[PDB]
Amino acid sequence: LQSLQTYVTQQLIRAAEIRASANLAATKMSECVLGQSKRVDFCGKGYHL
Amino acid sequence: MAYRFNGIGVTQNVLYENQKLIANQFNSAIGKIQDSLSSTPSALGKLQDVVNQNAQALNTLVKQLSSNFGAISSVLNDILSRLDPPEAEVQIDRLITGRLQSLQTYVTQQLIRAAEIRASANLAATKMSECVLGQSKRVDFCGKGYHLMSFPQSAPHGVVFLHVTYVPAQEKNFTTAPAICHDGKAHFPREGVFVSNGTHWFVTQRNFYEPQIITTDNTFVSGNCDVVIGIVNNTVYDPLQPELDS
Amino acid sequence: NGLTVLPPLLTDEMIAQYTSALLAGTITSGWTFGAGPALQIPFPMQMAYRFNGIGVTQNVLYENQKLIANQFNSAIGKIQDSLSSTPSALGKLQD
Amino acid sequence: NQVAVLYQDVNCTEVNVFQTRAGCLIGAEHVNNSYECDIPIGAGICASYQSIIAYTMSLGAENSVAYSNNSIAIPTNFTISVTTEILPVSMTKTSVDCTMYICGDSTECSNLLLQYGSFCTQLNRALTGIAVEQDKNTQEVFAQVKQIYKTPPIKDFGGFNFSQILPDPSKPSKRSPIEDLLFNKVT
Amino acid sequence: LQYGSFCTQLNRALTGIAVEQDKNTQEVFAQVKQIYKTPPIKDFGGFNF
Repeated sequence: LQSLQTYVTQQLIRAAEIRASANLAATKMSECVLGQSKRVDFCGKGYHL
Repeated sequence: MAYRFNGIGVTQNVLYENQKLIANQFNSAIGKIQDSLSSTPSALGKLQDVVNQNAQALNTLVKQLSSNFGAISSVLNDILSRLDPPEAEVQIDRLITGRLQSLQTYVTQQLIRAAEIRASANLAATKMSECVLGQSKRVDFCGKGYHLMSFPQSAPHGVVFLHVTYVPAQEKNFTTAPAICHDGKAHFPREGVFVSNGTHWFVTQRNFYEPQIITTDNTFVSGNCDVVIGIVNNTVYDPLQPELDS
Repeated sequence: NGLTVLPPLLTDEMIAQYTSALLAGTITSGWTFGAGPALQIPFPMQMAYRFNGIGVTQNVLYENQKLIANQFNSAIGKIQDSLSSTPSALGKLQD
Repeated sequence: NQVAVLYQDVNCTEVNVFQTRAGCLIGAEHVNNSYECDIPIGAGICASYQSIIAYTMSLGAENSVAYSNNSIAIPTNFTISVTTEILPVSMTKTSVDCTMYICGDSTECSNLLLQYGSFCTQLNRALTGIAVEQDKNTQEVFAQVKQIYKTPPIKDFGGFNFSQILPDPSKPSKRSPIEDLLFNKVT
Repeated sequence: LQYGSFCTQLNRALTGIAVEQDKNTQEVFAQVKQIYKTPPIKDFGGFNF
């Protein structure tokens, strides 16, 4: 039981991290692929085309 | 609202010349919001999800008190009044370990859910700053379309945003060119696009069809007609020419 | 030992189809398909709009079109070579 | 009252029988048409009630933009659109007394608990931190203005009607109609 | 069976993670409901895709 509980808690932490990364990816797909962004360094280095 | 039309790249006269139609569309859209909320039950599933998860976690925690965890009984009073301290100590140690483990698991899951709720609240605070207190240029951050404005409403443990956006409609095909050649000079539009219906050339704004005569006030000149690929010959009217003509 | 793996709902071919639809939409219609109906526009004109977006006039693009296209093509080719030649590029997914 | 059964990671020959990559599906009839997903089975397979059918799902319709090197499309009209977005802000503030839960009103159990150190204080501190975080969340979302503004008594805004989002003076709650509906629909 | 409902809790947590993964993929990639196609002749003014 202790081993299984440790595994599950670690998986929950990693899932939270992956969810944050996917939210960032969704914001980038909305704002750099479907538009042109004025935010500095959000879609590369330089002036985003 | 005219300022907000300017913010998305449409001129003010477009708003002032269509004020009643725009007002009616706005009112109908708000009425449909109310109808859709009143007729669809599964609209508010996120808040209900939060409530359900918390309630079932507490139910599991309370239900765990009926387990004996390898002891004689799950009741402290009975096991104390049925046995002597020497063995009651061991059995009570069993119960104590089981209940402590259950409590720690509950607290860990609560901490993780609290972190998720905090992320959601940070997002809602950013939306209140950038969609209600301003007009946003970010794509799909305050609705689908070109953002005009937003209105907040409060809900149990949550917030609802009503996003008002502009959607283009009823498009039409035209022929287009990058520049106009006139007197051996190349002309470009100051803020629009050159369009042709087949016979005549006009210049429009890019998000709403409103053709104008090509003059020297809405174009600027740069270079000769040799470099640009796809340049077209047409006349560029001079507004000052008929003035000194008379 | 009671361990099992569930398959994802979207297959790899369907994700590739999604990305190809996004590419076709942005190549033939600019940013219009992301806010309503898709409205066609020639690609050099869309690039001229995007130069206007960063504060450069349109004639700058219309007078250097071939040079700009060559620079773009070379950059894409170098991207392909760099991915093919460096192993530590995809370290995050592997992690 | 019709159902279908999926047996996961099992070949169909050891249990209207269909063999998918997710398992063996019994009770559904396979079709070669494609629709939008209704109930996800997996590996691109979805199920729907039309009997019960299983199909490969379609990603969307097909649209080909009429691209040319000298053609443009310009809009001639517009639409005003209103959409909704729901966000959760806070949880309920819940407190657990460690000693009451773990021992009740017995004293011998408490004396035995004192041998485990400071676990109960840790749990109480964690729950208290969560409880204050909830109030911080609500402050950060809603208290973004320091002046209380009121609307003029004559509601003449050039034809725009805001009565469905402005407070209702008739109700004792001073809530708008939409806020009333929202508070009635959450249990 | 004397330890109560620990196993049900673990299974429920893992099921939640498994659902979140598909939600993540949907939120990143399914941002258009039309399938767009490029024209058969690829003449984009000199740009090569």
